Amino acid sequence: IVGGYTCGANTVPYQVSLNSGYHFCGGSLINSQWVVSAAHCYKSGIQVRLGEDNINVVEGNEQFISASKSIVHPSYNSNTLNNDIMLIKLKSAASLNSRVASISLPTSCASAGTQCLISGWGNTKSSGTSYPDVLKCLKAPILSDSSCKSAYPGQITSNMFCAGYLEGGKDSCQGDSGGPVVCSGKLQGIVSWGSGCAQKNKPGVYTKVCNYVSWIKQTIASN
Ligand SMILES: NCCc1c[nH]c2ccc(Cl)cc12
Ligand SMILES: [Ca+2]
Repeated sequence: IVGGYTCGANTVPYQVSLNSGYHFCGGSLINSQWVVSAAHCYKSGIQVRLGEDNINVVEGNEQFISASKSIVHPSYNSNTLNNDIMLIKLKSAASLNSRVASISLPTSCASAGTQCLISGWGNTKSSGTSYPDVLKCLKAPILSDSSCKSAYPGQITSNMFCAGYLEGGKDSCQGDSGGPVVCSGKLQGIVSWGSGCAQKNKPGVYTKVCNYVSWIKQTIASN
C-alpha cells in the first residue's frame, strides 16, 4: 500500500496473509473455512495466516491453517486478468472472534464514488521498494467506469473496476495482490492489477466481486 496508513493491529479482522514460506498475497476470510483471493495468486502449498498484524513476529492472535484446496475461477484468463478470483478452503475451520472475523459478500454492486478500505502488506513505495511488516490501509473511492476505461484503453472488462486517485500517490502495490477492497462492510473488490503503483492517471484495478457471488456461494455449497 502506497500513501496509506498503519491500520492498527487486528483492526481489519478479515484480512489474511497467504504464506508459502513467506508472505506472497493477501486474501479475505468470508466464512470459517473459506478465503477469497486473486486467481493470479494461485500456487500449491498455501498456508493461510489469520489474525496477523506484524507478519514477521508472532504477536498472539494468529491462526495458521493450511489450505486443503484452491479453486481458480473457471474463466480466469491470466493474460487479460479477466475473472481474477480464486477460492481457498482451509483444512480446519478458523476460530472466529473479534480479531479473526469474516467479511460479508455484497448483495449489490457498489457505485462509483463509494468510499472503500484497501489493505495489505505490499510495497509502500511508488518508486523503490520497502515492505512493511505491519498491515497498511488506504481509504479510496471507486472511480467511474468511463474514467477507468480511459485510464486503461482496451483492458477494462465488466469484471473489473478502478479505485484510487488519478493524481497518483495512493494505491495498492506489489504484495497487496489478492487482498480486500471493502465498502460499507461488504467485500466489493480484490487487488488485481495496474500499471506500476500510485502512478498518475493509472489507478488500481480490482476484481468486481459482486459479479461472482453466485459462483462463490454455489462453489462453497458443494466443496
Ligand atoms: N494497484 C496494485 C496492482 C498490483 C498488483 N500486483 C502488482 C505487482 C506489481 C505492481 Cl507494479 C502492481 C501490482
Ligand atoms: Ca504475526
